[PDB]
Amino acid sequence: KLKLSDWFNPFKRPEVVTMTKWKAPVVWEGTYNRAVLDNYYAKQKITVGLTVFAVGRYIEHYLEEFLTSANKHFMVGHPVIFYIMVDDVSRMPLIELGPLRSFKVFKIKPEKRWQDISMMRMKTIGEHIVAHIQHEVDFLFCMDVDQVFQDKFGVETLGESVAQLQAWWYKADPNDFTYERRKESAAYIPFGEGDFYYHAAIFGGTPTQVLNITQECFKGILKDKKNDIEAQYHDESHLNKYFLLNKPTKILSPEYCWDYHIGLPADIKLVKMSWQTKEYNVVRNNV
Ligand SMILES: O=c1ccn([C@@H]2O[C@H](COP(=O)(O)OP(=O)(O)O)[C@@H](O)[C@H]2O)c(=O)[nH]1
Ligand SMILES: OC[C@H]1O[C@@H](O[C@H]2[C@H](O)[C@@H](O)[C@H](O)O[C@@H]2CO)[C@H](O)[C@@H](O)[C@H]1O
Ligand SMILES: [Mn+2]
Repeated sequence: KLKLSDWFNPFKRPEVVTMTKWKAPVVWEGTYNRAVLDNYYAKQKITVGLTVFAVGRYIEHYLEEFLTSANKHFMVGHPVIFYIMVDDVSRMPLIELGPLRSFKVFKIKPEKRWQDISMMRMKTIGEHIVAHIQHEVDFLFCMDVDQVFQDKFGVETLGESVAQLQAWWYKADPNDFTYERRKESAAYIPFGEGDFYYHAAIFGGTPTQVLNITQECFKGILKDKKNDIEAQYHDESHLNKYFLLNKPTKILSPEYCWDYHIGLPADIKLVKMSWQTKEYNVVRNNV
């Protein structure tokens, strides 16, 4: 029975987009009352899950930093379960976790192409939601491993379906978004359409919603394979088509997923997560 104005004040950030035409909040630093929400969610005794995949040398390059930072900054004050999907459990860094954190690790098959490693997450996440995550958590985030939490990433981010504004295009016009523009692809979005460009490095929602996001995305990924086409930005293209069709009930500002290569402009007030510098020459093994 949470009311949006109970926790969200768009007027605190008058200079950026804080509400979508479909009434979803865009959560920016300054607009959220975390104390109110912490109190609310704690009475509900929620648990929040976080999936992260590290296949190949992504493990050595990023997984420890990811997990160490998640331990420190993700949903502090609430039980969290980290779900770690790796192709080689023997390379799992087994960091010390803090109060209300715990984890479990799954061995997954390494797909041959990095593009398929990235896309197949959609299949695997849905399998895991059905098998166990739906029974374990109230909300789930699914995140890329190549990034680091920098400050509190808390219950202000929770909602039925949560999308991340991608850091380079948040002020852009839809016709500049890098949507899949080939009509042959399941992820196609025509010029003239589109609300935002969402980053596939972070998405979440309830287990039920995330199951639908991932299932729908993976259906498009498979469909494209049958049509001998691969979306230009892989699962991200599909995710953006998903969220065009099924609008997110919450969007996170680029503060929640920031690329410091851009610098730090005035709109980015408090960074909660930052991208790792890309290292494709080492961590990917195909073009
Ligand atoms: O070789 C692969 C490529 C991808 N990934 C996973 O898929 C995510 C998406 O790929 P990536 O981060 O490389 O895409 P980018 O953000 O650089 O476009 C990575 O963060 C990892 O979680 C992985 O573990 N190993
Ligand atoms: O297309 C989505 C894709 O974008 C990459 O980021 C790019 C950005 O799109 C581009 O404008 C800029 O010139 O370079 C950035 C990288 O240096 C992301 O890396 C990728 O993960 C997706 O978000
Ligand atoms: Mn990434």
